[PDB]
Amino acid sequence: RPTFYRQELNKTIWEVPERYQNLSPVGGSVCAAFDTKTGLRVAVKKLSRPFQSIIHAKRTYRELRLLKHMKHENVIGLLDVFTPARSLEEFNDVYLVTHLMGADLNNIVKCQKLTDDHVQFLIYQILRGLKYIHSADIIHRDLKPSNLAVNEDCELKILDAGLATRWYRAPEIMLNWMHYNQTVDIWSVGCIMAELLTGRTLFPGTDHIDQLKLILRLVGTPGAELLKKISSESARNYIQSLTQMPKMNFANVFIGANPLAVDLLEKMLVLDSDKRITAAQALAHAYFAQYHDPDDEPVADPYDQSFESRDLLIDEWKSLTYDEVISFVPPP
Ligand SMILES: CCCCCCCCO[C@@H]1O[C@H](CO)[C@@H](O)[C@H](O)[C@H]1O
Repeated sequence: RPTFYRQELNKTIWEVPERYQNLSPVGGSVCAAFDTKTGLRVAVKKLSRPFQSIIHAKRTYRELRLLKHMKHENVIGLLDVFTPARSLEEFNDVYLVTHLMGADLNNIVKCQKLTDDHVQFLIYQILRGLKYIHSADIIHRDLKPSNLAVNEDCELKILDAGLATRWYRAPEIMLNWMHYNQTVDIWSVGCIMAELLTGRTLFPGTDHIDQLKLILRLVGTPGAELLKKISSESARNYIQSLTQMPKMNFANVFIGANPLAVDLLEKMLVLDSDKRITAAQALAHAYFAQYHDPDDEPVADPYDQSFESRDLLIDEWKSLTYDEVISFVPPP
């Protein structure tokens, strides 16, 4: 068991192994550090109240299980996980170590006007990461530029897959909607991609209803085919009672965009989820021909998420988390 040291950063106590030096607050809470073992910068996240409620204990476990599963180039994976605690009984704090990428896609759009080649490369990588996440039957659920780390070479990693602004949220989630599927992530990609092209937020809503109104201005009120699938009576007139609008021609909205980019946007930004392109299909779209390699777009091992159905006591979630900490095997 390594030697730990204690330090206080912004009135928070960090107790970490010595291998991690130069702790520096970036935002539980996150510290940048220097990993003397690999000679790289890392982010060390101390979880805040890991075991305070059943709901919290379960989400701490969820977070760890997810991070331990992710083994893909475009998905952030777990570099280390540790606790000061010897024994389960002293177990109270959880720290997660990941690659510090240095910028997010949000910081990047506000400076660089992005070229078409950059948008191909950036969206390609998001989709390649999503093909992997979705093959483990995981939904990101909150894909957005702040969840996208990008380095000097515009190489990209997806943060927080499966863990959860409303600007990138699919309409079905904005309206609650009993049960939705992985296609909500593709709506998000459409929103990101549009903004990487124009430099502007696609649907910068003020609140919830304003968001929905902007979405309908672009894509139009639902067609008869979508309305047939809507089982709830009230949702059905809450609809036929928002302002009647036609679908805009995206060729006319994203002027001066590559026509293949406009075509793929048309296939992502569809109200009806059943008709949205999938991550795998998109990777095969003519827009990424420079980047697509069918032999290098891997799928995930299966992810056992049965725990999601269970209602356990804080102590049990806590012991399950402790088992995961102990069983952790670091990457090559
Ligand atoms: C503005 C009105 C919102 C319409 C959004 C409905 C599109 C979501 O699409 C719907 O999603 C469900 C899964 O979530 C599917 O079971 C339905 O078949 C599909 O039409």
